[PDB]
Amino acid sequence: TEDLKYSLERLREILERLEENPSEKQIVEAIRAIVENNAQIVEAIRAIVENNAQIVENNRAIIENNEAIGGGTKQLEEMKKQLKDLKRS
Amino acid sequence: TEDLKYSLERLREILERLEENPSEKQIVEAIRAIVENNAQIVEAIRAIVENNAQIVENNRAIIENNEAIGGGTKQLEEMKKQLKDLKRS
Amino acid sequence: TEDLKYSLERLREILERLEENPSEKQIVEAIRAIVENNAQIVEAIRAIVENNAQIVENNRAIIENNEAIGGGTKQLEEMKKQLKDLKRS
Ligand SMILES: [Br-]
Ligand SMILES: [Br-]
Repeated sequence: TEDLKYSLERLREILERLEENPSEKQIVEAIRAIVENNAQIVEAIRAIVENNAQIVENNRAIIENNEAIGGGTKQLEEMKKQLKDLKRS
Repeated sequence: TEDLKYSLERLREILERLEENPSEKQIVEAIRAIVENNAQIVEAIRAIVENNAQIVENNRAIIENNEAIGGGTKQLEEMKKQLKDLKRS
Repeated sequence: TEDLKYSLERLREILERLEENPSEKQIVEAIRAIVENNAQIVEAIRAIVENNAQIVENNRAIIENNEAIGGGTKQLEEMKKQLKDLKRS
């Protein structure tokens, strides 16, 4: 992500020269720079997307823990029902 | 992400010709391609931001399961006290 | 991500003038606009990446709750074993 910020910084420096003394080779130089920055942006998006797979894994885990807690909650309610009935005995 | 990867590869080819034999219409053609690629980048960021709403949902669900586990742990300790107290009688 | 969508829309509007009557100052105008759009894209990616730290925090919390649910299940099983022993004897 720091690569991105630097890439953009180089791009602003090229644009700085271009706007002062315009030139065709500087226009092309600018476009090449833009492409390189775009290629890094795509790499970063690619990494964000692969990383975001964890959101799904966290989802499944939360859902599993929901179920486990439900089972334990029922077992404790059956245990409390066992004591209340046994204590009377 | 493949769509994004492809519009970048096209953009490399346009840039390829541009540097081989520079021209105005090629410069414009390149700028048009950059706009198209940026539009795809923006859609991808939009989808990433949309998709990332699930992180908020996960955190809330985690917080709720924390409360349930807190209640279940409290009752098990309340039950343990009951059993130990019963053993006396 | 509305700033992005507007920036891209401005960029498409400069691109219409460019393809209408090509010109050097318009080519530069377009490149400056592209740089600004990329700058916003980078900011957006930056924010997505910082936000995504919460995925790590959620993962840890889920792991913590897995351990607690495991201990609660063990304690409840040992309690069920105790009552069955007391009820018998
Ligand atoms: Br998450
Ligand atoms: Br959880």
